[PDB]
Amino acid sequence: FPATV
Amino acid sequence: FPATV
Amino acid sequence: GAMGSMERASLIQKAKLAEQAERYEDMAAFMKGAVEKGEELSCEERNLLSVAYKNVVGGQRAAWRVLSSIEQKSNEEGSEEKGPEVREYREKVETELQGVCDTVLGLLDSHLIKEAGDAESRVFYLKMKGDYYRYLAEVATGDDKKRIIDSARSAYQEAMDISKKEMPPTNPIRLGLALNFSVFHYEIANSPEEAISLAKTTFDEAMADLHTLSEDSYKDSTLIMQLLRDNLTLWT
Amino acid sequence: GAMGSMERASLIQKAKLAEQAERYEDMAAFMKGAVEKGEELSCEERNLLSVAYKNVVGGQRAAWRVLSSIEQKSNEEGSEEKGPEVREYREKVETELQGVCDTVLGLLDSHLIKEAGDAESRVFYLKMKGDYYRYLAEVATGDDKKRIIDSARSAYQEAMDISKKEMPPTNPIRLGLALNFSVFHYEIANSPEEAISLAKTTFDEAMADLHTLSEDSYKDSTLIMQLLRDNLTLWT
Ligand SMILES: COC[C@H]1CC[C@H]2[C@@H](C)[C@@H](O)[C@H](O[C@H]3O[C@@H]4COC(C)(C)O[C@H]4[C@H](O)[C@H]3O)C3=C(C(C)C)C[C@H](O)[C@]3(C)C[C@H]12
Ligand SMILES: COC[C@H]1CC[C@H]2[C@@H](C)[C@@H](O)[C@H](O[C@H]3O[C@@H]4COC(C)(C)O[C@H]4[C@H](O)[C@H]3O)C3=C(C(C)C)C[C@H](O)[C@]3(C)C[C@H]12
Ligand SMILES: [Mg+2]
Ligand SMILES: [Mg+2]
Ligand SMILES: [Mg+2]
Ligand SMILES: [Mg+2]
Ligand SMILES: [Mg+2]
Ligand SMILES: [Mg+2]
Repeated sequence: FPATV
Repeated sequence: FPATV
Repeated sequence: GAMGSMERASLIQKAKLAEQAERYEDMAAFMKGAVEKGEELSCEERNLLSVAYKNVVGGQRAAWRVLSSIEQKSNEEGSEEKGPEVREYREKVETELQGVCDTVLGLLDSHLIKEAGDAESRVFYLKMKGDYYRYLAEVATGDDKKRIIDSARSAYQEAMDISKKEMPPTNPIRLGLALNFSVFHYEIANSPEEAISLAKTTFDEAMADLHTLSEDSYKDSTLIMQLLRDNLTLWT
Repeated sequence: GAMGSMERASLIQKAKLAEQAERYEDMAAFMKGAVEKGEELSCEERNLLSVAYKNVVGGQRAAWRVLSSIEQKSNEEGSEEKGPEVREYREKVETELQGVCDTVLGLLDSHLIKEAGDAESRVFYLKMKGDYYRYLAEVATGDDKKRIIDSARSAYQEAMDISKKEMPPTNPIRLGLALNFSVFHYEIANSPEEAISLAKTTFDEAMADLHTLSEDSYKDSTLIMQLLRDNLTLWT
């Protein structure tokens, strides 16, 4: 999965 | 801490 | 509410203890109690709120993905029928996840967003609103997947408009909003070109603004920039 | 009980799903429901029960240790008074931990232990009884720390007596019981010499019995033997 903050 | 199972 | 009898300062203190103990459900409950005291949150308190719920729903999402994968395989050609249990348990986790998202969205709507006038707080809360509609969208299928997606988009867009007017390109909240809206485009909205364009433009404009910063401001910022680059490398 | 309407087989199936999803609280609730159906547990089901509660209480214990450490520092010379919150929150986690231990001990007493006739099941359940009294002892201070410690010792001792009569020295349940009883001696009972003696004798007698085993039986066994050796190296 792609990175989120 | 020591190991327990 | 079960936190109604506890002092606001004690709730904040205990949220920080819960964080140290990695008790994020407790952390989230303390911070909900603090929000419900009705006073605005400071910068540090907003971070406690976000960290708590991001970790709670993050675990739910990870579990949901495990179960959904098992469920999808159970529905492939040649798979033995094993009854309703996988669906039931996936539904159980999903309903719990939806409940947490609804709780966060309710705090934002009652009344964090309406009282947030400074760009930092308003963008922060609208980013959260986009984030929790995005999590609802990840599990949505029925007659409101589209309305849920548009709710996420609307919140992210309003946050973007404010962040571009009121914040420097290297502001960590502006950067994290762009990171997550770019992921929304790629993973939710079926708009990989928009996702890539947003991540690239954000990275490039942040690079050109780094010279204005102190060594410490050159930190979670360059940190979030690396996440933009990481995503771009995954996507291209 | 909230699991009273669910089939036993469905509870076991969902415990395995919960394990895969690392949802150990759910796993423990499913397995409590299964135990409360009143039938004996198979070997695999006993492992599900143990894994679920070991992970739940393991997280509680880790959090309790974090909070107790903060609390102890708050009570050192020169520490600023910050009010009752650290104690309160440590107490909250402690009470939750005690509740889980009491739940497990109740399942063992109603009626897993009394119906367990085979050495494997009886030793397994008595080891768990020792384990959960040991966890209660870790947080005990008042007029029953000593009774709690003796309850742990009594359960471990009965399990030991059976395991030595009925199980080969390399049996993984016998080995794990000895590992944990040795830790009880070192960490709870203030008996480091007994702890070392037990770990060494267990390791040596297991070594001498490895020749009787298949390649796979030479596995979690040599695995638990390494844990005995690890503890001996920590202690000497
Ligand atoms: C609603 O959108 C919140 C997003 C926008 C961007 C980011 C900033 C607020 C960022 O400023 C913030 O950082 C602070 O909070 C962090 C908590 O996590 C640890 C590892 C302890 O580091 C901390 C940092 O040191 C500290 O600056 C935070 C992060 C940094 C590490 C990029 C990730 C955390 O999700 C968050 C609290 C969240 C947010
Ligand atoms: C009440 O006291 C239970 C203790 C006694 C000793 C041990 C044995 C029952 C042991 O036989 C058992 O092992 C099985 O269950 C494991 C679960 O964890 C993983 C990593 C998935 O590996 C599995 C093994 O493959 C499988 O043999 C288990 C362990 C092995 C890895 C040593 C650790 C687990 O606490 C337990 C379920 C527990 C117990
Ligand atoms: Mg007050
Ligand atoms: Mg549903
Ligand atoms: Mg644009
Ligand atoms: Mg039935
Ligand atoms: Mg107490
Ligand atoms: Mg002896």
